[PDB]
Amino acid sequence: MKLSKDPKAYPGGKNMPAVQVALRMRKAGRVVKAGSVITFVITKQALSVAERAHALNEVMIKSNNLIPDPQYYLEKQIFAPVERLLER
Amino acid sequence: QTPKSSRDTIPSDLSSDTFYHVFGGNSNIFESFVIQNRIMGPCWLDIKGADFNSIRNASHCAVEVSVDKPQNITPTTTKTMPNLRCLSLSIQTLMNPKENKQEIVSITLSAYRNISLDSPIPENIKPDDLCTLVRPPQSTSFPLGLAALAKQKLPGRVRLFNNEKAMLSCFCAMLKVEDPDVIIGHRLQNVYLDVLAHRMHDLNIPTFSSIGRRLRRTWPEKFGNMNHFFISDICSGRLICDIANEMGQSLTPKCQSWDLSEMYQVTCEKEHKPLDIDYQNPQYQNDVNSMTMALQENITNCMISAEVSYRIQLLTLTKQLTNLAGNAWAQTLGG
Amino acid sequence: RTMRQNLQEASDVLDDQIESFTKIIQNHYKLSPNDFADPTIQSQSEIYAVGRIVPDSPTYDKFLNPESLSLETSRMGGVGRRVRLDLSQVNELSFFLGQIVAFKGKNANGDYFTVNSILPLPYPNSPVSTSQELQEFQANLEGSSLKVIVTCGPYFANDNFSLELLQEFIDSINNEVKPHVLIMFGPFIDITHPLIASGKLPNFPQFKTQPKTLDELFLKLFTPILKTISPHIQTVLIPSTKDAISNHAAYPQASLIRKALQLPKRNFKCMANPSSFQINEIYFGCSNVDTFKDLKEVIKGGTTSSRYRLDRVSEHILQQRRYYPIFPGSIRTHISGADLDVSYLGLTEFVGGFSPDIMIIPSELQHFARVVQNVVVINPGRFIRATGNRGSYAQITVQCPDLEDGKLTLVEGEEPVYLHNVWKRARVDLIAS
Repeated sequence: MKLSKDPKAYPGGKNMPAVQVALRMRKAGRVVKAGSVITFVITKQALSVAERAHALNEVMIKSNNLIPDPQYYLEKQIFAPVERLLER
Repeated sequence: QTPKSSRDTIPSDLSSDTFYHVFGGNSNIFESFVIQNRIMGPCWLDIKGADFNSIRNASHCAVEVSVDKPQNITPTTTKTMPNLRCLSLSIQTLMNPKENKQEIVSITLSAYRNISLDSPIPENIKPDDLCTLVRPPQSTSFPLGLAALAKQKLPGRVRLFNNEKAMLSCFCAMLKVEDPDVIIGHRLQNVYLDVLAHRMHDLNIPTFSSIGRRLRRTWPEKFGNMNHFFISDICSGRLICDIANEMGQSLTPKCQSWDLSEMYQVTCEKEHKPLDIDYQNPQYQNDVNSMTMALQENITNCMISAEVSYRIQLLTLTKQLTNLAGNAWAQTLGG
Repeated sequence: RTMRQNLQEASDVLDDQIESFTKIIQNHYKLSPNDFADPTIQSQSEIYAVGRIVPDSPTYDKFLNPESLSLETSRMGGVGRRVRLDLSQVNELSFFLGQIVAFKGKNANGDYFTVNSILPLPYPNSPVSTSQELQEFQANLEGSSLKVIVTCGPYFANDNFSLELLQEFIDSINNEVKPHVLIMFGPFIDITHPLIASGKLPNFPQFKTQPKTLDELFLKLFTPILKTISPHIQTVLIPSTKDAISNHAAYPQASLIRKALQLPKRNFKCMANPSSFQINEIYFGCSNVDTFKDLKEVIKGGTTSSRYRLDRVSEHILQQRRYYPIFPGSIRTHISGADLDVSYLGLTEFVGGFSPDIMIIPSELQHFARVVQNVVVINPGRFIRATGNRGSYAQITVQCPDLEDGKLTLVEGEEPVYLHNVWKRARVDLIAS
């Protein structure tokens, strides 16, 4: 997800997972500005979808204890496209 | 040409007690010349009474002649044509946030000097010359080792320049010395020729006229919709063959976005993964490898544009359409 | 007209807004159409552009900022494409969603339109009158000044159905003030009234037969009371979209049917919402949607921020040449809202392109009466407050026209006409109800 603007100026950044990830890296110390491409994975633990989003490299590291959230990927990523694919 | 009031035309609704309409008052001169002498697109012309001593330092062309009356020029029946000097342009830009100005960082020029339309062009023709000019996107200096690493990795010549201005001066000089007949590129017409022309304007490039074949020492007064007319007039002499314009799009209905990689895949059945080069990134001022990869992407874009131009038969199809309609070749290519 | 909404027709109206404002700008600033180009595509020459203010994302936060706006172009201008705005080079401005604007700018890299300067839409021409008409009005007034009273709903409190304050006001206007005209805005029986909303409507001991519908409640509660208004006082009834008596809940709103309200013909006139009308020479512009509360600005610059909000909003209304320029319409979350019928936004434009001499836009905000761009803008406030305390109403007294006193300005031309100067001649009082 590409950031059109600064994450701190995004309207409703609490709903965009990419904005949450970018702000997490900002608070961590790493720099991120407009145009930066945020690669993330929705993870499993109520927390919001954006709150559970973490950067891709963080999820790869097994010792971090992070896995793709089934519900989200089975509903919004797999269920959503097929229903238009097999509508008729 | 009249001694006085040459720019004043007769309105069709001219008041008179003997006539009540006038046709042809606002005739265009090219239209009159083409209509009267029955010229049908590019063809051989027999020209009698050519004055070889009248024209002094008026063009970038090798031979300069003139005629006193258009009736001295008649079209011939020869079907063959000379080989065309084609030049492929790939332009890499940089978005300046301060003034919101689009700035040129590099050019790759690929030369095809014997492109013959009488015979099919072969697949994967190689250029007779390949050169790339670059300027530093951030500082006045490049990352160290750029010249040797470019010699060791990149095909063709690579020339380094300290700033943009000398870089476009060298571009203009190379265009003059090459003297190509057709300029090849992707989305040149309404993006990259605009960027190029206005960067030549902003940096006050004195040899800017070399993008066409006429020699002008100064820009038009109103340079600064008329922009399209001004650039098309400046470029006159070198046909602009754009593969993604309306003409190029009409020959490739099987594309959807007409991006350079998509056109490459659709027309040549080859895959190229596009790199999103952003020169605003600070890494391009100290990382030589990133700069070399960006230049390689520019170069491969240039040859991909040239190859897609040859494959879809843009030049030959536009030519034939021009001979069939009787208009100018440039109008068919860019209209 | 029925309750139909067509996306193509609404889009046609929204396009026509931009086209008409483009032609108006070209005429006012004497600019050729070749000077105007498409701002959504990259150009390296500075161009003129006209469009609508919209959020840069269709799903946008309730609060906008100067870094999150776009310009929507017309069908001919930019094939309907929307371009982000770069306003870093503009220090002073005030925008709102649905405003039509004119820009001198430059789209260099394709993703941002940089505004270098603003092209303020010119203020509409004021109405004019001939000498003969002004002398006829002079004779009509018999020397004395013109008195017009304006009241706005709600007329009874939230916890009862008492119109005792209304009866007091009617007696006052009948026997002391004695105005020429009285303009009453809705809502009369507001349908968002919590007792009406919850069905908590009690038996009324003062009615022989209880009402069975809100319409009969109006006929039994208001119409006796309104009938006591003196017949020498012509009164104007202007609805609101929340009026229960109206069967047209969309703005622009058709006028009430006077016969259905059982009000006598002698001095009762029902006018549409909005409506523009003349009282003697005076041009009235009346709209019953709270533009002042609804229009939320994005602002940069100390100069504009130091200005009163009300003057800025009134100048916006004048420039947009339409009484409710915000879009999309405001919403009350579902309970009520603007209820804009976008297909007929033509009817809410200034009639004939003239800027009304006095513009009345009632608001839930505090009552105010102000002169902005030589136009008197009046908000008389609500007649009665929620708790039942005294509200307010506005009295407009205008000096009788006189060609000799000089306060009317002659307009040069072969045919002599005179600009009304109401702001020079009108005194507006906001009186506790």
